[PDB]
Amino acid sequence: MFNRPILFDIVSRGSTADLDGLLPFLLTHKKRLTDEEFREPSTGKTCLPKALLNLSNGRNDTIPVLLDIAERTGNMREFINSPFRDIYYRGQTALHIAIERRCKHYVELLVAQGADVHAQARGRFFQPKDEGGYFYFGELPLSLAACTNQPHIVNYLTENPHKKADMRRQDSRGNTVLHALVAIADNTRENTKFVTKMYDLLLLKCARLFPDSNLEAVLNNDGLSPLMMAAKTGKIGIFQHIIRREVTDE
Repeated sequence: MFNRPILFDIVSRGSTADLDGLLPFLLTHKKRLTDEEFREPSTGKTCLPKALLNLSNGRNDTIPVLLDIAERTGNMREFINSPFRDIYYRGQTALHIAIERRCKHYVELLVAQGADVHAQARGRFFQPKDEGGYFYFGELPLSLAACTNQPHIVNYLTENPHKKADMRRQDSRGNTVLHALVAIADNTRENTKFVTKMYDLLLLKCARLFPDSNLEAVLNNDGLSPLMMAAKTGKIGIFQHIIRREVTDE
């Protein structure tokens, strides 16, 4: 006997033992971890997210097993990419939680099994009495990593051999990852320090991977390059840094 309430209890606790039988049960009953009855009616959280939120010393051994079972029984991409909503975001995915939980190990795993690397997490039109569980970060995992000051993950997302994230990708606002970086720059020392690093890290990177395309030149939907956007929004620290570079380049 398996179903939502049970299966979710089981991964919530991280018990591999309490999975024995899931594979046979699924097959013999013609059922799949992608099916609607294994999705939270409200959100869309498959058991994947559910196990990803209940890590412990940052691991949860149901994960590998679950991925495997979903591979054997059904469409594994469909599984990994299945999207969920909370009050603050819609279109969130396993990959997203992996990054917000600052967990190199499972990002690698998901990316390796076929995670959509360009999944956009979009904001919801919320209240006042709900405000503060949202922040705009680009919409994509790459932007997410960049913004939350996670170099080692940005590298992996761009340098892995399974699926590389396009640096030139623009979100729903037309914003690439540099725009994102602009968006989150406040003017604090600690902030400006990591942000410029991140910017420089990515621009230079995009130079080698694509030499005759300019990243800095991609205009968002308001028609702005990042630098323009920094000027237009009082992001002095980064605006300054950006200039100092363009020039210093001979």
